[PDB]
Amino acid sequence: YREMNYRHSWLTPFFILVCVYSAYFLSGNRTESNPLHMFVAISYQVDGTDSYAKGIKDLSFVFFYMIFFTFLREFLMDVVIRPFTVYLNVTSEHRQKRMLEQMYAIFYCGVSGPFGLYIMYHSDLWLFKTKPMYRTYPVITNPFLFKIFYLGQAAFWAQQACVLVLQLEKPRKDYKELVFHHIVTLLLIWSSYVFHFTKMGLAIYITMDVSDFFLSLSKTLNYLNSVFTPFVFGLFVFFWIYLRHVVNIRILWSVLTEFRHEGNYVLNFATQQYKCWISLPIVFVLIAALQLVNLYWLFLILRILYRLI
Amino acid sequence: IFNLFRVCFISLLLIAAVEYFKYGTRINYEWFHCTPIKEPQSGSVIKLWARGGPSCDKRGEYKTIVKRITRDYEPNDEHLSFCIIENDNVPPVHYPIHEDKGEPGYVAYVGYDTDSELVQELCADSTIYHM
Amino acid sequence: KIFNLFRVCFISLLLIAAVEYFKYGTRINYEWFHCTPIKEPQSGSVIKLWARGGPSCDKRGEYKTIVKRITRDYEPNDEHLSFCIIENDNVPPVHYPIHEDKGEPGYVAYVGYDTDSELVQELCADSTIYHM
Amino acid sequence: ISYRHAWIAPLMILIAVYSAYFTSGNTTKTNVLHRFVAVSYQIGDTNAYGKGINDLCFVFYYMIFFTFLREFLMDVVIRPFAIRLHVTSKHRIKRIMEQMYAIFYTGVSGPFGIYCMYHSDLWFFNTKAMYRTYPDFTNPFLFKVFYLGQAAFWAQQACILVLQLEKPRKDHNELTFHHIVTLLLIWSSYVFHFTKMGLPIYITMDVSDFLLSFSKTLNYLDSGLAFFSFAIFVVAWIYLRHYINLKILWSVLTQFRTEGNYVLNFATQQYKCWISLPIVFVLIGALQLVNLYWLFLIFRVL
Ligand SMILES: CCCCCCCCCCCCCCCCCC(=O)OC[C@H](COP(=O)(O)OCCN)OC(=O)CCCCCCCCCCCCCCCCC
Ligand SMILES: CCCCCCCCCCCCCCCCCC(=O)OC[C@H](COP(=O)(O)OCCN)OC(=O)CCCCCCCCCCCCCCCCC
Ligand SMILES: CCCCCCCCCCCCCCCCCC(=O)OC[C@H](COP(=O)(O)OCCN)OC(=O)CCCCCCCCCCCCCCCCC
Ligand SMILES: CCCCCCCCCCCCCCCCCC(=O)OC[C@H](COP(=O)(O)OCCN)OC(=O)CCCCCCCCCCCCCCCCC
Ligand SMILES: CCCC[C@@H](C)[C@@H](OC(=O)C[C@@H](CC(=O)O)C(=O)O)[C@H](C[C@@H](C)C[C@@H](O)CCCC[C@H](O)C[C@@H](O)[C@H](C)N)OC(=O)C[C@H](CC(=O)O)C(=O)O
Ligand SMILES: CCCC[C@H](C)[C@H](OC(=O)C[C@H](CC(=O)O)C(=O)O)[C@@H](C[C@@H](C)C[C@@H](O)CCCC[C@H](O)C[C@@H](O)[C@H](C)N)OC(=O)C[C@@H](CC(=O)O)C(=O)O
Ligand SMILES: [N+]
Ligand SMILES: [N+]
Repeated sequence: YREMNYRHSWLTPFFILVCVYSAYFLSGNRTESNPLHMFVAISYQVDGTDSYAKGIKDLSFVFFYMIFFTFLREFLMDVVIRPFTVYLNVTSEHRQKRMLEQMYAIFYCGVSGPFGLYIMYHSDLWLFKTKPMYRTYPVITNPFLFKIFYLGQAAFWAQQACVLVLQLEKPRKDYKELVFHHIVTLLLIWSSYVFHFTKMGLAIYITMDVSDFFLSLSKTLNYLNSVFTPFVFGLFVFFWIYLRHVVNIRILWSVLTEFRHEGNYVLNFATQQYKCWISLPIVFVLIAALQLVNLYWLFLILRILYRLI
Repeated sequence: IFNLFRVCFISLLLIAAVEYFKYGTRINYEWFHCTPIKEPQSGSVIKLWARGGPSCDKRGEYKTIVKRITRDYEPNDEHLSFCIIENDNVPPVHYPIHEDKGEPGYVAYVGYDTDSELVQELCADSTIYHM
Repeated sequence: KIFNLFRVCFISLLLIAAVEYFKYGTRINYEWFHCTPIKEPQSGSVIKLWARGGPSCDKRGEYKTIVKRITRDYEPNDEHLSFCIIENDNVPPVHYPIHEDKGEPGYVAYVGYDTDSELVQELCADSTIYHM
Repeated sequence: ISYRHAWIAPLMILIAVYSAYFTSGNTTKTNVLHRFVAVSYQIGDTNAYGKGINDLCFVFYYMIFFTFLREFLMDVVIRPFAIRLHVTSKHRIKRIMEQMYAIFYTGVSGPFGIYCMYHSDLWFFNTKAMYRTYPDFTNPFLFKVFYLGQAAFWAQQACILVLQLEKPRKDHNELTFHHIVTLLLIWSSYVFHFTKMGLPIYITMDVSDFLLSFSKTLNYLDSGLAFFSFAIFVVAWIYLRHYINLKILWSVLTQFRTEGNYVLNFATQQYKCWISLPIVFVLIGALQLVNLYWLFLIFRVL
């Protein structure tokens, strides 16, 4: 019993997840009155339309899906990702360990990436349109799939930050900057969701997801010692520039100008409208720190490109 | 594992603090948006109202007026006698960005017991409350 | 040793400030501690609202509780308000007794939205209506 | 010379503050130094003083003043007097220094306390005046000065204890608890009113400590008056810290609810209600139990 739990660390999260889900489905209620709905699914809904509000039960959804994502990551890595790496015949233990995380990130960013593209397509934010994120501010009520995306991503990033907090592996070289990146993920997601800046963070979710997907594909192919790595790395660097820099600079420029001139700009605490002259510096700082981190990583990628050319 | 508990506690404290900040700002928006004005007439009677931006609607003016009336004056020391007059000519939200503003939506005259005769004539036909 | 003294002084100052703020909040927000709002709905949005409490729930506490409930439970931004506060001049400001037989409240208010503002206007009985 | 005269710097600070305050002709509430030098909040010309933040500045400034007094007394008179009594042991000299400083402080405070009571309706430790005037928003000039000075002295003692300038002490255990409970009691019985109620406890503790320190000093000198001094001390102890404290506890039990008004009223800052009676009762019962423990120590010694 405990011997399996010592190595198969996903057994306890699997048990918790399966017991919670089985109890929720066996109860037969499947409504907001069911207090397992507070954890299993998104609770606050505005009447019958696909508009979902915010509240305390959104934190418990994050808490439960943190365990969900711990289970998913550990399960995939031990039974699916690791035998797949073994089938690739990797002769280095460290390279295999790195490939484990790289393929997990590939899966997460190839699932949530297209997820972000799909939810954006069903909105007015297609092709990272600058106007929509400030037209309807404050976005008090979130759409169904939109809120699911935000809540699941928040739970996943909180889970990753917690795992990083329980330092078990040796601190890698970018641990000084990756801890800052995790901190800024949690801060940005929690501030954008709580302070009704939820439409605007999708355009930053999507660039993140796509760039990370191609970044993890590049590391996976290099660790695999594949021959098709230069083409994939070129696609990665092109899309990295376009998304994390061109689109991010467009978003920052909208924060500079389109934050004021477009949409309601007068501060109103009564209506929970925070889009004013005070939130503009806060938002610009919170996104300019991100742009500085992305610029430092662009410098690293440029150094790599110069070395390999 | 104590680092995990500390990080989770700090994150939950930050979330709760920001939620309480939002709740208090929504509840007490008249403090941030409406600036009370006390224009004394004679004795303890003051012509009291508030001014601010568009966020200082009639609700904000009324809340600021009530807060000032029940705070600056102590009924236990002496029973109050005030009134609140509504400006029907303006919409519930009328204050512009410009510093000129306009006629306030809510105007209150609040005085003590010995000044009740002054506030009664100042309120004219408006209902006079006791506190 | 100096750091320990600074920490002890800071803890003592925090205790003093917390107790002073507790006193200030209790004095300013005594209507929350002593007065419990009572709502008697009469329509979709019209509710007859007053407060109940002990002798410390004076007319000032009743008025503060009524105004607080009207301005918190109703959102004029979503829909413009219409209410009126009616004095019960037959009772003193300290009318409320300690026992449960409180009696007629000193302050009673009818508050509702503008779609049913006719009911509020007819319930006020010539009292001035404070649109919000 | 400040290294071996610990009172040079406090004296310089005190004299600078006093000279700056006195040289200016304002010498009233408008002066900035009135926050520290003297009691600030006064309602008109009446002999009644309110409460406020400036009292904390007074507490800190007279904490510095009592630091100066504690160092200067020992450095100028107490230590030379101890040397004059042919005392040579380091422990004996050091303990006699603190005991004689306590003698002087208590013989200044306790008589001041009884004088302040004699000018009020609290004479003979009457429990009716405890709660009849509650809440006591304003207290007389002497009543507030005595309270704030005692608070400043006890805060200075607590700061000295925390500073652990001479850490090894065998009395540290109970003395630290006494200092903490004294600071808590003074601060609570000042901010939450009950200022009239804390004076009798003030007087009992001050007089009992005065006689205790007198008996202790006589014992250290090994004089023939030690037994008589200890006898009068124990008589005053059972009269003040036990009889009067039990009378005060009985007042908290049965007279706390009757006298004055018992209904809670946060609007008038009148906290004498049914959720404050347990707090005031336990906060004095703990002190009474510690006094009973010290009485057990006295009986073991006697
Ligand atoms: C590596 C990433 C992948 C990890 C996630 C994979 C999830 C697979 C499914 C897991 C099991 C959960 C299934 C649903 C159980 C709860 C059922 C329930 O109560 O109803 C569905 C619930 C609410 O939906 P509904 O009922 O339609 O609400 C309206 C009410 N009539 O529905 C919900 O609230 C569902 C909440 C799901 C939250 C997902 C969190 C992560 C989000 C990002 C990745 C998910 C992308 C999946 C593909 C999307 C393609 C468009
Ligand atoms: C590495 C660390 C990992 C930590 C994990 C979390 C990481 C960050 C994840 C991001 C999560 C974002 C969402 C968090 C909660 C947001 C709640 C919210 O937005 O509430 C808004 C609500 C007002 O609702 P709204 O519709 O805006 O207005 C209605 C009236 N017009 O406001 C309200 O008044 C609703 C009530 C809000 C109460 C919030 C309390 C927060 C603290 C709770 C402490 C206890 C938590 C218990 C569960 C967890 C622990 C077991
Ligand atoms: C470094 C030098 C300069 C230092 C400057 C100050 C720095 C620290 C600032 C702390 C701020 C918090 C304390 C003051 C808050 C504001 C209080 C105020 O404005 O006054 C309220 C009250 C008097 O008003 P009240 O009588 O209640 O109401 C009248 C009704 N119209 O006010 C009061 O009752 C205030 C009473 C304060 C002092 C009372 C305690 C005296 C004894 C202290 C003993 C030592 C400390 C003990 C600590 C606990 C034990 C460890
Ligand atoms: C061992 C000591 C233990 C003492 C136990 C009791 C604690 C008392 C507090 C410590 C000493 C306090 C000093 C005097 C009080 C200072 C506060 C004050 O307001 O002082 C009065 C004076 C200005 O007075 P004003 O307010 O203008 O008018 C009052 C009448 N309407 O303000 C001033 O500027 C006065 C400055 C000169 C004060 C001279 C001292 C007067 C006597 C005080 C009692 C004795 C304390 C010292 C004993 C030393 C014995 C050697
Ligand atoms: C051979 C003589 C020894 C006598 C000592 C055993 C005794 O002394 C006597 O009681 C006197 C004597 C008279 C007589 O002739 O009758 C007698 O009764 O024995 C003394 C203990 C008692 C005084 C008991 C007290 O402690 C308890 C009361 C504490 C109350 C709080 O403290 C209050 C304040 O503090 C607070 C800050 N507000 O023991 C000592 O502690 C002294 C020795 C001396 C030494 O040996 O050098 C030491 O430790 O230094
Ligand atoms: C331990 C790093 C190994 C990564 C890859 C194996 C490979 O990195 C190396 O190659 C190692 C290299 C050694 C060298 O070769 O010189 C070196 O590190 O210096 C990669 C280079 C880039 C990925 C540069 C990275 O490091 C920095 C990335 C920063 C982004 C942030 O993390 C974002 C996240 O934080 C957040 C969660 N969103 O892609 C290639 O280069 C493959 C080649 C193969 C070829 O040449 O044949 C190609 O396809 O072009
Ligand atoms: N303000
Ligand atoms: N209450």
